[PDB]
Parts: sequence; C-alpha cells; structure tokens
Amino acid sequence: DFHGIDIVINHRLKTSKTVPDLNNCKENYEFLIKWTDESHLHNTWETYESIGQVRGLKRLDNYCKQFIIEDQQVRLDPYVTAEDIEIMDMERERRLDEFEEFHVPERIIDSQRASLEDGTSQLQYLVKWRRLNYDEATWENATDIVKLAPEQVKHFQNRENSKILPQYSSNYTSQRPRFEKLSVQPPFIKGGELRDFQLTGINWMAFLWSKGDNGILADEMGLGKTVQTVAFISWLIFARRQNGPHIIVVPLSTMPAWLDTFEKWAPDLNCICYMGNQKSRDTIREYEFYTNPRAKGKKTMKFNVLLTTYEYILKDRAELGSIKWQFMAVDEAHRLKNAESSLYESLNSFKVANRMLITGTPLQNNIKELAALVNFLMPGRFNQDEEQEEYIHDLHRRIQPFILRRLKKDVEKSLPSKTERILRVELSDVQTEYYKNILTKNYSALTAGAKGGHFSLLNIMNELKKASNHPYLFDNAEERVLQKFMTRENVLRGLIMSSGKMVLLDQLLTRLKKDGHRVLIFSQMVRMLDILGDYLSIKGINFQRLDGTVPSAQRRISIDHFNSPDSNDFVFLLSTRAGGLGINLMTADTVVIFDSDWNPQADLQAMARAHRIGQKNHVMVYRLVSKDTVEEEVLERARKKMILEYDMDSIGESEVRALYKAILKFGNLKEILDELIADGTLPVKSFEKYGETYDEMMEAAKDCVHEEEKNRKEILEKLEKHATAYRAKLKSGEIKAENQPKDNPLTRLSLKKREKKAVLFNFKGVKSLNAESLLSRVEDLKYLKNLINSNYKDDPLKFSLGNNTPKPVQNWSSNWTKEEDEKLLIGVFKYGYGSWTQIRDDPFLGITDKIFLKKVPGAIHLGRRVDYLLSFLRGGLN
Amino acid sequence: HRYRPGTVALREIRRYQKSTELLIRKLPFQRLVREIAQDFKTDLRFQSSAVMALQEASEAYLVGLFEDTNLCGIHAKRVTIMPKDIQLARRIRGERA
DNA sequence: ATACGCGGCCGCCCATCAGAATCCCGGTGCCGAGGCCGCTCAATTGGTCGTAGACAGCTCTAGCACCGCTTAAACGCACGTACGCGCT
DNA sequence: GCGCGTACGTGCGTTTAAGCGGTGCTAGAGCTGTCTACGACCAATTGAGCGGCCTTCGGCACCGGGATTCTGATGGGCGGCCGCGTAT
Ligand SMILES: Nc1ncnc2c1ncn2[C@@H]1O[C@H](COP(=O)(O)OP(=O)(O)O)[C@@H](O)[C@H]1O
Ligand code: BEF
Repeated sequence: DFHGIDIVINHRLKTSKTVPDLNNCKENYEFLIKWTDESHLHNTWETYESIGQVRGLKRLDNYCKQFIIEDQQVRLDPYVTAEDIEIMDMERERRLDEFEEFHVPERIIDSQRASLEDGTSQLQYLVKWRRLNYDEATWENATDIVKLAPEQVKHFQNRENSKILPQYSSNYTSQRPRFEKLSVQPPFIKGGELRDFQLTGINWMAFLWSKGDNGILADEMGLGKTVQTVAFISWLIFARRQNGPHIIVVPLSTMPAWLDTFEKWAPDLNCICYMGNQKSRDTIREYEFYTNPRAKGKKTMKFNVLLTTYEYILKDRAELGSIKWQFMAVDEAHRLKNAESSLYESLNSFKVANRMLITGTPLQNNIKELAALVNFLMPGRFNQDEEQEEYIHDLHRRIQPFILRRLKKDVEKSLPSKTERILRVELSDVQTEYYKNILTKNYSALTAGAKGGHFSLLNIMNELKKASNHPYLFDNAEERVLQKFMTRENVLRGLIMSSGKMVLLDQLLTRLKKDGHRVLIFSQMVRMLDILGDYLSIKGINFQRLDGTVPSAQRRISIDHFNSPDSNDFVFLLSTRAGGLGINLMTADTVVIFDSDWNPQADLQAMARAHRIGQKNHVMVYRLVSKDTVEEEVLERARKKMILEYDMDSIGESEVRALYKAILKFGNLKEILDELIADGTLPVKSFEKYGETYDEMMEAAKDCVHEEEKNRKEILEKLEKHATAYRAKLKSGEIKAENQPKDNPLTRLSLKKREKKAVLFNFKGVKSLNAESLLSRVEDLKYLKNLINSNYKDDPLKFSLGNNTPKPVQNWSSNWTKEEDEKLLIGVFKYGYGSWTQIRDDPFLGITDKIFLKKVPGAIHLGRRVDYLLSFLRGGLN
Repeated sequence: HRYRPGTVALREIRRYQKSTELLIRKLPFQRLVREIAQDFKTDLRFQSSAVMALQEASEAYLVGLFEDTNLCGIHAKRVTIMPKDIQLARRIRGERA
C-alpha cells in the first residue's frame, strides 16, 4: 500500500576510474525506478539522497553490484573478447524489451467511479497490459486511457453494449431445427478464406451437431484442424443462436496459438481463458459473475468460450462440474488412452450435452484406447482368422460415423516434398566395451560398482536400447576414450569421435551447412541435449534448446524468433514428448533422429512439427538406426505395432411501464429492439409485437393532445368576444379606466389562456400516460440526430453553435461557456437523455469536473438545459 | 495472538500433533534404502509397502528418541536438544555403547 | 425618454414504483450398517485305541527351627570440606 | 565464572544381629505303581467363512421462494432571478 521500490528497469549516468564504487553510482549514476503497487508507466530516474530511506532497498544495491562488475567486464579489462561485449551490452537491450511491452495495454477489465480528496469523483478503468497474466492490473483514470490506446476502449464499450450473452439461446433441447448444407464461406470469417477441405469438415461437425451425437476428428497432423473447431464454434453461435458457455480444454503448450487463432478468425465473440494461480483465481471470478453473489444459478452471464490447461482441470474439477456445459473441445485428445484415467472420469461429471475430441491418435496400437474413445464419447457402446470379415462387418459399419479419415492429398500440392533416410551405424572402440561388459557385472562392477545394482535392468532392455548407439550417459565414460591425462581441440575431437552417430551428424550437418538447409535434432533424453549444448557453441553455430523445463513466456519468445524471415540459427534441437508437445516449425526443412522413441508414431508427429502446410523447402529426414544392437529389434516390433492403421402471449403492464420510459430516453426505439432485450430493459417477444405497441402508444398520445387544444381554442374565442364589448365602454367613458370592476372580462380571459395542467390518457397498463411529454422529445431528438448526421457524420464532436445565442449561465459553480453546451448535446446524441454520469465520465467529452450530480448544475439543471436548446434552434418557441 | 516472542515455537507443535502425516519426505528415503541395500546384496526388488513400512518405523523411532532427548535436555536447565543429548539417551537404552 | 411586467429557476413538502434482504421452508452428497450370497473347504460329528497323567503309597531329602559362642558389620554422632545449586 | 552454603564422606566409639556350625523334626518333593479318561486319528456330512461385488438412508453443508423495506425520478405551488423590453 506504501510508495516503495518494486523493481529495476533502466540505468543511466547522472553526471558530466578502474572500478565504479557505490558512491560513484550515488554521485555519478541515475537509475530508473519502478514504484511498488503501481503499473510500469510511472517510472522515475532517482538516486539515494533524492529519496532517502524508502521501504525496499535491496534490488538496486545488488543491481548496482551487478552494474559495478559489469563495468569492469566491458571497458575495464583486456581478457574480454569481441563477443562478451556483445552479450554484456545485449542484456541492456533485452532487459528493456521485456520492460517495454508492459506499457501497451491489452484489455480493460471493468470501470469504477471513485471519489477523490478535492471532493470530485473520476472514472477509473482496470487495465490489463501485454503478455502478462491477470495480476497487478491497477486502476488508472480515463483521461489518458483513450489518449494512448483508443482502440482498446472502443472495443471495451463494444462488448458491454453487444448484448449477446448466454441469456437468450434458442430451446432446441427437446428437438432440433432442420440444418443446411453450406456452399459459401460464412460472413463471419474475417481471417480470410479457407479451402475445399475446411468448410465441409465444418459441415459434418455441425451436421452431426443437429443429430445429438458427438464425433471424432481424425485428420492429418495440421490440416487446419484448429480453424475447423473455431469456425465450428462460430457457426453454432450465429446459426442456432447458441450463447451456451462452450468449454474448451487445450494444451498449455498450444493455447497462445489458439487465442490468436480465435481473435483473428472471429472478432465478435470475446475469448477469456484460465491461466493463473492464486490471485488470478479471483480475477477470473470477478468477470465470471455478475453482481457479486447470486441466488440460485442466476448469473447474468459474461462469457461463452474458455481455454483450460490440463493441470487446471484437475486442480479445480468442482466449480466447472456444477455449471452446465453442452459443448466440449479438447486438443490432442490421445490423452484418454487408458480407461483408468483421472481426467478420464473427471470429464464425465461436467454436465454435458455434446463433446468434440480432435487428434490424429492411431487407434490400432491397443484395442483399449479404440474402445476407450468409443466408451468416452458414448458411455455404453462397444480376431478370429475366418470371422474377421464378420468382425469388420460389425467394426467398419459402426466405427465410421464418429470418425473422420482423410489423407493429405490437399494443400500439399504447393508445399515442397517430404523425405526420410535411415542410417546404419556400426559400433566403435569404447562402445563394445560397454556393449559387451555391461550385459555382465565384470567391469561394470569394478568402476561404479555401487550404482551397478539399480541400473542393472535399466541398462538391459530400457537402456541398452537407449545406451547402445551412445555409451556417454553414465559416469565412467568421458575419460575412457580420451587417451591423455587445457586442450580444446582434443575434447572436441574426442567427443565427436566415440560415436558412429556424432561423426555422421557432424559431416551431414556440414554438408548441408554450405548448401543451406535448417537442421533439426530430436533426442529422447534431456541430457543429450546439454551435451550438444556444450559442443555446437564451441564450434560457433547459433542455436537455442527446446526442453521440458521452460516458462511459457520464455518458450514463446524463441519459437517466434526462429520462424521470423531473417534468423541466423539453422540448428534447433527438440524433445520427443516435449518437442512434439505442440507448436509448428514452418521455416525448418531437415530433421534428424538419434534413436527411435521407443515406439512407432512418436517420431511421426516429431516430424509433424517441422513438416507442415507452409514449408516451401521440400523436407528431409534422417533416422540413425544402430547396427548389431538392441535398437534393431524394437524397430521391428515398432513395425509390428503400426502394421494396422485404420409467441410469448401479450405485453403486460410492467413491460408497458418499461417501454414508456425507454421512449423518453431514446426516442424512436424501433431500430434498437434486440440490444435492450439482451440486457434488463425488455422481455423476449417477437420484433413486431413491440413495434406496433410503440406506434399506437403515440397514436393514443396525439389524439388527446389535439382534442384538448380544440376545446380551449373554442372558449378563448368566446371570451375575447366579450372582451371587445367592454373595450367600447372603456374609451366611451361609461366605465372609466382607473375605476374598473374587480372581475370583468379582461381578467377572465387572462387566467383562461395561462392554463397550466398536464394532458393525460390510459394505455391498457400504465396510469395516466404523459401525452405531450412523449410527443415533444421524440421529435426534438429526431431533429438533432438528423442535422449532425448530415454535416458532422465522420466526427461527432466538431459540432458547433456559431452565432446563435443560448442563455448565459453566470452563477453556476464551475466554468460554463458555449463549448460546454456543444458537448452536452453531443453527449445525449451519444448516450440518451437522462443518463448523465455516462456523459460526464466520457474521456472524449472533457466535461468531467464541470458536472455535480450547493454545486451546480445537477441532474435536473441539465434536464432543463437540453429541452430549452433543442426547441430554440429549430424555432419551436414561436 | 499476544506478542511475538516464542510465539510459533509452541504453535507449530500443536498443529503437527493434530495431524498424522509423514514428517520426512517419501522420495529421498525411497532411494536411501535401495542404495545401501545393494551393498549387502545384488539384484534387489522392493514391495511398495515395504519402504512405506520402514518410513513408519523409522520416523516413529526418531521421535521417540527425541522425546527422551527433550527430557535430558530439560534436566540440564536447557530447551535445546544437543548432539550428546542424543547419545546418553541411546547409551542408557543400550544400542549406543 | 422612463416605468411596469415576467419568465423560467428553484427550495419546498408531497406523491409512486421498483429493488434489496430476511425469514419461511429445502435438496444433496457422504458415511456406515445391511443384505444378499455362493461356491466350499475347514470345523463337527460319530467312533476306535492307547496312552498321559491323575492318584494313591511310599521314603527319603532339605527346609525349618532353635541355640549360643564370637565379631564383623552396622549404628549414630561429631566436624569440616568440597560439592550442589544459584546468580550473573 | 564465581561464590555461598550446606550436606554428605570419613572417623570412632557404641551397639546390635548376621553368620557359624550343632541338633532335631517332619513336610513336602520325588519316586513309584496301577486305571482309565480324554485326545489324537480316520471317516463323511454340513454351513460358517472368504472373495466378489455393489446398497440405501441419514447427516453435513450448501440452497430456494415470497413478502417487505429502502432508494430514485416526478410534480404542482409559493418564491425569487434582477435584467431585457415595450409604451407613453
Ligand atoms: N484452412 C486454412 N486456411 C487458411 N490458412 C490456414 C488454414 N489452415 C492453417 N492455416 C495457416 O497455417 C498456420 C498453421 O495452421 P495448422 O497447420 O492447422 O496448425 P497446427 O500447427 O496445429 O497444424 C496458421 O498460422 C494459419 O495462418
Ligand atoms: F493441429 Be496443432 F499441432 F495446434
């Protein structure tokens, strides 16, 4: 809550020897300080005698300590090379890059009007910033919010106004609406056009959507599978009017893709995710509800779509279980492999109506999953040499519906070709020693004998396999092949040499190196990847590693750095499960395999990340098959494994009470029918039923108005008729002017004309509806809407009074001048009569501390202000 | 909660008592055994429980130790378990010489 | 040229209609006796033989008691030193 | 560490009772000898007990509908705006 130091951003010199001391930083260095409990934007260049003891002293001191030594390792030493200068500077560069993106705001969460110490109340917006999670969103006032990010605020208003919540969805539960085959691409795809194998896919999902059955998407690894669901989500929303909060669970690795894939292919439905911890946990709930707590299940509804990591499912199984869901999406749904899964019966509790898995999981490896998939989508529903025909007569006829099988033979015609080469590498020197001695406890027990015991089986069928091609995976291996007792050439040579694979890779790599191909290494084991991390840097090839140990933010930075047009590193190393985890590589052509990934198909996706629709450089694949080892056999079983691959009644008085107020506020409301219904103001009735009632209601309004006027008109003529008759006597002298009767016609006429009494009628619901009040505002607003529309269309605010003079308001508390009126009118033109906080807060109007809803003018003062101006400039007071 | 002096000291004690979860982790312990068990014989296997059981034994074994240690410690005008406090306890029980 | 009229503005008490919140009645999930039961292999049943062990006879060790001459060991008290234990 | 206090070790004299070897007595262990009851064993029949498998009501803690209370725009009537405005 206090003003204390939060972090370090930037460091610079303050003033015009061998090592700067802290004093030098205090009397020669200025440092940019970000303050605690406050967004990035308010950063100050401050020293120590400038601020004194402030809570939090620790980060600057160390950072200065880092700074002091940094200074000794860029300019103050001759052991420094050319490249360290590059990194020591570089850090300055990147440290700011991760600091810059916080200034740009990314979403406005809510809007609160809070009071100040001068007695004023100002609008503040909860602002969310770029590539950061929901925490540390601090309130900022609206004055500059639109002054830097107008687009966010525009969109901020749009969602709140676009009444399309899960509150109006069509009752198709009992039964469905006949659905239609689409030819054309739906007027809801802004991202572009898709092709001739992405709209039909969609037409099947939506086609069995109307059956009450769920389906399996089994296409190739990356045939615009994601676009097919998002479009599937889009057309189930503006087709069958389903506002039903759709739940989608995707991988923590593959979601950021999805979001952009969701926010660029379909603007109009907003996408709020679930990816936080403790604090987030609250912010999700802030917007996940309306009006704080809610009796029953009466949440007003502020989202439809969400994205959930697989973690988070299980951490909070309960809250989702209660809320209803009827549509399910999941990414790479080969997870449900066994029927003993935790997410396998975790998903079953979430009251659901239709599901949607979408993965290319081969479904013949084990019959368990084949059955598990069928049991999971449809709880309840389920060899011999000569009964096999009988068997696939049952299996082919039943399995197909909830299945999709379709080959590339699509979009691959442009994409450059695919290819893979095997490698027969025979054994080495130190290699046999540990291919031969390890299958016993001879010299495996002499050196590292204590560990021998636990790894002894590890080494047999789940190591030899893994430690057959490369023996460097234990301790007593490194010096074994190096034949000497610091050397730099020899270590590089000694390590390349031991393995058949290391040399083969080093030469091919070199071979394409000069030709220009980007090469990929998929290794099964974490460490192999450091191993190479150590060698390739040494020989000077720019790279980055892709392990199982990396923050979402850090993972994301490099993946993009790599696919950018002008990236130097053609070497990129990845994991089997961590590599094929998700993502895509579109720049890459070559991929090389060290060892098969104890299984058929982990490789087939492993190449899928690199071999995708985009790649314009054919493709290249190398498999390093070890000879006279144990690698060979699995490779054969692997083969064995993949051998098979197959009207609401009428409007009641209260609505009539609802409609009447809305007209005084918006005037003709026939155009705005749905927006009001979406939110509280109106019940769901057909468009005409309201529209006709709207018209007769005025039709009732005028008839009373005219009839009354006519009657007074008739009497008024009668009184003047008498009035002249006296007038003759007055100048004749019969009655003298200075002595004329208390009561005489002149007085009777005066009271009669100065008649003041409201004009009233009934309307089968309301009591004594105001006839004149309705007729007067409907027309006055119609006129203001008409003039600015035909002269100030593109920009409302330029609106000007010019010469015409409306009354001066001398004694009102605050500055009042013609410009303020100019805005006041635009304000209603924008929000409607009678909502004035709306108008006062608006960042664009600039009226914010001139309104006081002893301080004038308040709510009625303005109400008085507009009726007078609008009549005035049309010539109504005639 | 009064002041702060010796405030948690007795607090944690109580919460730990009401609970009944293992004091020591159940992952380091698991290898510790596998590792020595090799030195006395080769090609070893382990029942899931067998360790679970040892953990139970051992934990319980130490607490018990400490429990006396404490007394000894008190005897001494001290609230501090000491390196020897351990020894006496054992010595008089008799495993320690 | 000079005096009268007023006009919306406004504080005022005074009236109407919707929304918030407490009480009157509630559904839901978890725990622990119940029931059902059924193939079956261990106890029970009826039964024979023989052998431990109860039991009575007997004798023959050793546990008790008892005494008095002899004296080492216990007793109680006097005096001071060198530890228990309290404080810092 | 140090200093105060006192209790417990070391001595001598007085005193009390163990230990010694002496005899006598009979109880209770140990032996011995005959009978027979009770336990092992083998047989055949029967249901208590174990694996296998899924039951139902009650209790903790989250819930549900209806009258009622408090906040907001509405409105005629008595007063005040002092400043532009028409008539003689
Ligand atoms: N059907 C499609 N129409 C147009 N562009 C597509 C289509 N499918 C994919 N893309 C483009 O290709 C890229 C990756 O899509 P895709 O290959 O389906 O994802 P994944 O890596 O999951 O397979 C996206 O950046 C997208 O712009
Ligand atoms: F179809 Be993907 F790998 F997100």
